[PDB]
Amino acid sequence: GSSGSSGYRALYPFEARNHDEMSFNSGDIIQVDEKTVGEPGWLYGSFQGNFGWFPCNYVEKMPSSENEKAVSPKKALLPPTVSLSATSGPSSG
Repeated sequence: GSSGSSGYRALYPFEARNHDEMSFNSGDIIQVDEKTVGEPGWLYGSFQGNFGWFPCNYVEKMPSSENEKAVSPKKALLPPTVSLSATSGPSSG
């Protein structure tokens, strides 16, 4: 439960009553980005076609789905790439 999304649940339904504010209802997960920095006592997140700055309160940090099973995603190798020709020599006759 760290580095990579946060996960929040909108307590009450708030309306974007500002310039670049967000709009969401209660019972809606708020993909808050615990990285973006800006305002002091403000929290920025990204919801269904809704992205703005909201007050740190309305939302309530949710649990990591009742504890999580530490998974270790081993590293995998990817195949190479191949380029192709372009353009060409047109004519005029």
